[PDB]
Amino acid sequence: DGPTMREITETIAEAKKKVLDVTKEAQANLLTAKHGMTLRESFEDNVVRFLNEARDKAGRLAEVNLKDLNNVKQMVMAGSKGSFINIAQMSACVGQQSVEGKRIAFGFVDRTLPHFSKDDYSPESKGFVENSYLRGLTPQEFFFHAMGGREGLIDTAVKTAETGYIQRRLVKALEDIMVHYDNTTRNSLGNVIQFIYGEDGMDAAHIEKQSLDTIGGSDAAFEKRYRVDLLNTDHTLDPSLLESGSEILGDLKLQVLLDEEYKQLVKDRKFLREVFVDGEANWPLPVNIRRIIQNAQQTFHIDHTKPSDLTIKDIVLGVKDLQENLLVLRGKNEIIQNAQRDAVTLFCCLLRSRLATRRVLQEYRLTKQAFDWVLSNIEAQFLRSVVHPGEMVGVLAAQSIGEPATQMTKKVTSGVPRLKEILNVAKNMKTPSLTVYLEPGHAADQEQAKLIRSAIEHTTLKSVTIASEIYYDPDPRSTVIPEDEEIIQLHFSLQQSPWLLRLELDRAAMNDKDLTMGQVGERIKQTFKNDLFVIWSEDNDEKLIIRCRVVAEEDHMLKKIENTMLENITLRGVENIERVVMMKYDRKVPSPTGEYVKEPEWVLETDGVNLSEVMTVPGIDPTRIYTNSFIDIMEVLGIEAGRAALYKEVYNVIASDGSYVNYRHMALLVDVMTTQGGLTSVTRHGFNRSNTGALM
Amino acid sequence: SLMSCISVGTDPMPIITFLSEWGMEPLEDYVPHQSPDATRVFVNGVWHGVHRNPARLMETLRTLRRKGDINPEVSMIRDIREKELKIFTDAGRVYRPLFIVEDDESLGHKELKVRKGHIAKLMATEYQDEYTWSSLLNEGLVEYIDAEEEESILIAMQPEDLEPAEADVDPAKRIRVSHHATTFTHCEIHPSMILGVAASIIPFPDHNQSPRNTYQSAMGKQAMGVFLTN
Amino acid sequence: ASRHGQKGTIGITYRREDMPFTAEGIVPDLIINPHAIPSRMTVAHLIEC
Amino acid sequence: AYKARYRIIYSNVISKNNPDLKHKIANGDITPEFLATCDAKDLAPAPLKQKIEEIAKQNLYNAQGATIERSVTDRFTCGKCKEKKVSYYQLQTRSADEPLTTFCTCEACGNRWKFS
Amino acid sequence: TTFRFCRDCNNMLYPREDKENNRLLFECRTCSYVEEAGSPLVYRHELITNIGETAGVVQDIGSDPTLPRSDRECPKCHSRENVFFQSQQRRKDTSMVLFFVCLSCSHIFTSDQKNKRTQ
Amino acid sequence: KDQDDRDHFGKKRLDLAGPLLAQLFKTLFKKLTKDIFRYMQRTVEEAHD
Amino acid sequence: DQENERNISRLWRAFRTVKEMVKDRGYFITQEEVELPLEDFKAKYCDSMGRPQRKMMSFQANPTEESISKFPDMGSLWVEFCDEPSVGVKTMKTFVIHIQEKNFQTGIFVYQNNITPSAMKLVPSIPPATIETFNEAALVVNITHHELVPKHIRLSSDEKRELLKRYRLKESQLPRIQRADPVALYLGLKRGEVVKIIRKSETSGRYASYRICM
Ligand SMILES: [Mg+2]
Ligand SMILES: [Zn+2]
Ligand SMILES: [Zn+2]
Ligand SMILES: [Zn+2]
Repeated sequence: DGPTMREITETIAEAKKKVLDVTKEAQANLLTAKHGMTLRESFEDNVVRFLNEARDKAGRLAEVNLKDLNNVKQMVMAGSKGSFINIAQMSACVGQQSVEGKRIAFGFVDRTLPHFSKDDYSPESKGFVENSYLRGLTPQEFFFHAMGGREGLIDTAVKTAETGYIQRRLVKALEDIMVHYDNTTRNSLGNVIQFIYGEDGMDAAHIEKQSLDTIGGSDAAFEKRYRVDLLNTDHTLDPSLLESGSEILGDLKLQVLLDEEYKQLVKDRKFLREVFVDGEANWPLPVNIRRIIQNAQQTFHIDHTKPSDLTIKDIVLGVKDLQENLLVLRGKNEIIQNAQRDAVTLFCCLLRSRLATRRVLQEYRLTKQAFDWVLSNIEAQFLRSVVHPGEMVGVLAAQSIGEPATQMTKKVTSGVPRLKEILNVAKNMKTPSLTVYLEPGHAADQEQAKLIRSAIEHTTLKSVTIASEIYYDPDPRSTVIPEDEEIIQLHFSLQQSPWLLRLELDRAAMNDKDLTMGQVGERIKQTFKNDLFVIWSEDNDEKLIIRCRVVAEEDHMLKKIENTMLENITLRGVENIERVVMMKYDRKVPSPTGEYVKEPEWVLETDGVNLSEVMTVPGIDPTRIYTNSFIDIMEVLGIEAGRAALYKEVYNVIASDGSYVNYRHMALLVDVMTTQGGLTSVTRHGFNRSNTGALM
Repeated sequence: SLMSCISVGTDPMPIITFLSEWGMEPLEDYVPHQSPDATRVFVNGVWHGVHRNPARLMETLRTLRRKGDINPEVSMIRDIREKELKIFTDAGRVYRPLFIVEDDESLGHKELKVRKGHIAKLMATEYQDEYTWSSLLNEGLVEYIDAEEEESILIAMQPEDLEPAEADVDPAKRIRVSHHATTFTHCEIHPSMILGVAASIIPFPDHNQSPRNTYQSAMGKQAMGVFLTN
Repeated sequence: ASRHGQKGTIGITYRREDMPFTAEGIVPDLIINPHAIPSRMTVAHLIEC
Repeated sequence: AYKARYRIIYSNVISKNNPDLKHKIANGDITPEFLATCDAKDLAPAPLKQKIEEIAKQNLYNAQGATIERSVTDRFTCGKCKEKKVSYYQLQTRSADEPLTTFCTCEACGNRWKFS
Repeated sequence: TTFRFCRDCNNMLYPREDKENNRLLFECRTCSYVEEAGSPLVYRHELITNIGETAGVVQDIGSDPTLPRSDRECPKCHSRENVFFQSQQRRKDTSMVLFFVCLSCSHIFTSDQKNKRTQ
Repeated sequence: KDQDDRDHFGKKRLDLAGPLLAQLFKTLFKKLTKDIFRYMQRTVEEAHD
Repeated sequence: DQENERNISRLWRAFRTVKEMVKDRGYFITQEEVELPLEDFKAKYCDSMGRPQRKMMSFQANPTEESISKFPDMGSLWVEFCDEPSVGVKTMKTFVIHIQEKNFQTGIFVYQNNITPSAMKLVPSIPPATIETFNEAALVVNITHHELVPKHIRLSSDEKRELLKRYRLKESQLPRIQRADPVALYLGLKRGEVVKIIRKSETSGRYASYRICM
C-alpha cells in the first residue's frame, strides 16, 4: 500500500533518530556500560537492537497490509514456501548486514568505504540496508549486502566437509553396536553399552509424544479428576455413570480397592514430578492411548447417556492385570524380573492415569466390551512397540545425529564447531562457563546474587590501578610528594628503604568491583608480610594512594615487587572466573495450591571454570551448579554425572538449531563415550584405540 | 571489476631524483630532534629521507601525475596524522579510474573537472567510428587510484545528485543519502563498474538477494550461445 | 536458468493445446513454479519480466 | 584485634575529620565503644559515607550479566507454551539455490527450531 | 619521567643513591660521570593511559578530506569551523568521546559532558 | 596504532603474465648460462674450438 | 572475630559430609548425628579461643545390623582428622599401628593440606586392613547430593556373581567405574567391586546400570 509505505518509511525514520540519540549520548560520555561489557560493546548492542526492532516492525506492517489474495502470503499461509522475513525483506526493508556477528567494520582506516567520512557509526555507514528488494539497493547497500552474503557462502562451503567427517567418526565409533536377543545393547566385544535399548527397550518409530495427566494441575483439580469415594454421598460415582451405582454406595470392601487405586495415582504423581522436575507433561511414549479410546468410542458407538456395564473390579483389576502383560524382558529371575518392572515404570504411570475408574466412566463412558477391547489393543500395540533383536541401533544413532548436523548454520560456542569440541573431548574449549544457582531461600534476592557475584568474580590489583610510580623519598617520616603529606600525618600517630612504590587506584573501578582502600591494602600487607611497609590514603580522600617501602642495590628489587603486586595479588574472586553476569532465569515450580507456577530466580553466568572451588562457596546451591565443561563435571562429580552433562551438552547443540533427535540416539553416543570409565573421544585416539578387531 | 587495471611497474629514479630537488632532506643527514615534525618519505618501502612542507610537495607530485610527467599508474599517498608520504612505482597493484573534483571553480562550489564540453568532445570522436581516454587522463580530469591511495580520498557516487546543496519526493524510488561533504576529492565514474564481466549481465542485481547474483555469475559461464563468429 | 540463479531441468514438454493460454491467443514457452520466488527473493526476475 | 580497633581509629583523628575530631568532646563513649564494631567509619568518616555507600551500588551494577534483549513477532507461535512471543534470526545454512533458514526461539518457554 | 644522558658518553644514566647526604644521583656506567637528580620520580608505569588520544594533530589536519566537519562554536575564537575524530588510543575499552580541532585557532576541544580537559 | 590488516587489498599484489614469465625466464636463463660455462671448461681443456 | 568463623563453617560442612559418607558406606550413624548444628559443633571441638580442635573430632564407627547381613566380613572403621596442616611420617606411624592393634578393617585420614611422600609410603603397609586419604577441602561439599549424581549401590560377591550369571557376562563386558572416581572414592570401592546405578529415565522412569571397579 501507498500509506503502508509512508508508515514503513516513517518507522525507519524514527529508529534512525533513536540511533543518532544513543550516538550523541555516547559521544558526550553520558553512556553507562552494562556490567561485563565495553562502553562501545554496550553501544553497538543498542544500535543493532534498534535497527532490527525496526526491520521487523516495517516487515510486520507489510505482512498485515497484504490481503489474503497475496500469492506470497498464500504460500506462507499453507507452509508450502517462504516465511515472514521473506515478505519483510521483499516488500518493506532488507535490514542490517552482519559479518562475524558485528556490523560492517572499518576495512579502510576509520571508515567502511571511501564514500564516507571517518568515525561514522551511522546505520548507513555500518551496513543497514534501509530499502526493500522491490525498491532496490544503493551501491553502498549493494556492496555491504554482498559482504554479508559472501559470509554464508563461506560457511556453506566449509561446513560441508567438517560436517561430513563428523558423520564418519560417529559411524565408525558406533557401527558394531546392535540389540541382541537378550534386549542388551552390545558391541563386537559383547561389552554391554546399554542394558536395555534407549533405557526403555522400545523401537523409536513406535513412540509418540503423549501427555502424562497426573503430572500437573492443582492438587484439588487432580482430586476431582481421580478420586472415587463410595463412602461419601457427593464423591461416589453417580448411578448414571454405571449400573451398579446404587448398590455400590458404602461398599467398604470395594472402597479398599479405590483407595489402592487413588494411593497409586498419588504415588505416581510424586514420582513423575521427581523425573520431570519442570513439570513437563508431554513425553514420547509407545501406545497412543488417546487414539485407542477415540476408536473404542466410534467402534462401539459409545452412548454418552446410558450407564456402563462395568464393575469397579472390572476396571481396577483389569488394568492391574494388563500391566503384568506389558512384556519387554522375559527371563524367570529377580534380576531380569526387576529389570522388566523398571523398563515398564513410566508407561504404566501414563496407563494408570488414563485408565483410572473415575476417568473411564465419567469421561470415556466406556462399556465393558469397549474397555475389554481397549485393554487388548494397548497390549498388542505395546508388544509391537518393542525393539527387534538384530536392530543395528549403532549406525542408526550415528546417522540420527550425523544427518541433522549436516543442516547446521550469554554468547557461547554452539552448533557445528561446538559438536566438534564435544566429540573430540576437547581439553581447551572455547567458551568455558559455570551456571551458579543461588541458595534455596535467597533465590529472588538480587542483593544476595550481587554478594556471590562479588565473592566469585576474579579481581587483581591490576584491575584497580591507574599507574604505579617509583620515587626516591629518603625520609620515611617526611614526604617529597606534598599530596601524600596528610596520609603520613595520620598513618603514623593514632629502619626502612628510601625507595618508594606509589600507586594510584581508580575510584570508578574500585566501585564497579566493590572494594575499599582498607581491604585492597590489607591484601598487599598480607601478601608481603613483614618485609614490606604499607600505608594508604582514605576512601574519603580525593586521590587514591598506596605507599610501599621494603624492610646497597634496591632499584630492580622494587620493579619485581610491583610486577608481583599487579600480576599475582588476588583481591576478590576465584581464579579462572572472570566476567560474572547476573541473570533473571524463569523457573517453573509447584505452588502450595499444587499447580506449577513461574517463580523466576537470580542466576550467575561465568566466563571461565573452577568447579572444585566455586562449589564450596557459601550462598550457592551446590546441588544445582552446572558447567558446560563436562570434562570438569566428570573429574569432580564422577563418571555418572559426566554422562548426564555430556548428554545435556549434545542435546543443546541439536535443539539450538531447532532440531529434534530422539533421546536414545544421543543417549547411546553418550553411553559409548562413557562405558570405558572416562571420556573416550570419537577420534583416532579414543574409540579407535580400544580392544575391538584390528581390521575394524 | 570492469575498470580495474594492474600496474605494469615503472622506474623509481625519476621520482627519487625529482624528490631530492623538491625539498627532500636525505636520511644520511637526518637529525630527528632538529626536524621532529618531518614527514618521512618512502619509495617502494625504501625510506629515502624527509620533507619539511609536504603540503606543497604533495601538490607538486599530484600536478606531475595529472600532467603526465609522473606516470599515472604510480601511487602516492599522504597520511597526514602518521606524518608519512609513501610512493609506489611497483608492479602488481590493482587500480581503478575516478573523476577528479576540485574546490577550484571561480563560479560557486567544489565541482568535477569534467564538463559537458569534454563530453561532447568525446561523442564527436564516438561519431568518427581525436579525443581519447588518454586525452581525459593528460588533461587531469580523471586519475588512477589503487587501494592504498583510496585510503586518503573521499568519493561521491553520483556527480549531479552529489554536488549542489539544498536551497514532492517520488515514493517508488529507493531511499538515498546526501552530498554533506564539502571535502570531495573524487567522484565515481559509475557505481555499476564495481561488478565483473559475469555480474554485468544480471538485470537489476540491486533487486536480488546477494547470493542469487553470485549464482548467476557462475551459471552464465555454462550458458550456450555463439562463442566466436569463426 | 534465468539470469537470477533460478536453475532447473525440464519435467515435461506439453504441446500448445495442452498449455494454458491468454484470451489473446498467446501461450507460454516455459512454466516455472511460484514456489521458486519467495524463499529465494529474486525480485529482479519478476521486474525483468 | 584490640590494637587494630583502638589504633587505626586513633590514627584517623589526624585526617580531615578534624573539625569532627574537635567534637571528641563532647560525644558519648557510646560512639567508641561502637568503633570496635563498624568499623565506625561511616559514622566516623564525615561525609564519605554517601560516596562509600554510593560506590557499592556501581559495584552491584558491575555484577549483573548482560540481558539479550530481542523482539517478538505477533505472527510466529510456540509449540508448547502456545504463545505469540518468539524471536528469530536468519542465517545462510544452505547453498545459494535454496536461501534463508530462519531459526526461532520461544522467548518465554524456550523451544528453538528451523523453517528452511 | 623524562630522563637524561651522560655528557661525554651520550650513554644513558643509571640511578645511584648518595647514602651519606641522602640524595639521588645519575651515574654513567661507561665513564666516571655523575649528576644530581631533577625529580625524585625514577619510574612511572601508567596502566590507565590518556596519552595517544590527540596524536598526529599536524596543523595540516584540515587538509585531510576523510575527516568530518562540524558547526560547533570554539571555546577560544568561537569559530564554527572544525574537524573531528575519536580517541586515537587504539584500545578496546576506549570511550566514543570526540576531539574537535579548530580550523583557525587550532585549539583541541572535546564533547565530554562528564569531565573537563586541556589536551 | 592497530595491528596490520593482513587482508588489506592495497598490501597485495597480482603477478600477471609479465612477471610470471619473468620468474620463469630467470631460472631458465641461469639454467642456460651455467650450461655454457660447463661447456667453456670442456672446450678449453682440449682446445676443441 | 574476622575470617576465622568461615574456616570453622567449612570444617563443620566437611565433617557433616564425612558423617554422611560413613552412614552411606554402611556404618551406624544417626540422622541427628549428621544434622548436628554449627553452634553444637563449636561447643564440642573448639578450645578456650574457639579454634578448631581436630584431634577431638577423630571417631570410630561400627557396621549396621543390616550391613553384616550383606557383608559379614565388614569390620569396623576409624576416621582420623589432624590439627597439623601438613601431616608427616611421625603422625602417620601413630594412626597406622593404631588400626593394626585395634584390628580395624578400614581407616580414613582427613588431612588439611598435604601428606608427605614419607607418610604416604606407610598407606599399604598393614594389610588386610585398608587406608584411605581424603583432603578436607574436597569433603566441604558432598558431591553425592548433586542433581547429576545418581544412586550408586555396592554389590556383594554373591550379588555380583548373580549379575554376571543373569546377563551371561565376563567382568570385561561390564561398564567400568574408575577406582579414583569421586563416587568410587566416597564408597571406598575396591578393584573388582561392582556398583548398581539407579538413574531416572525420560524414557522408562527408572533405569538400572552397573559399573565394575578399576
Ligand atoms: Mg543442490
Ligand atoms: Zn514460547
Ligand atoms: Zn659517560
Ligand atoms: Zn578556535
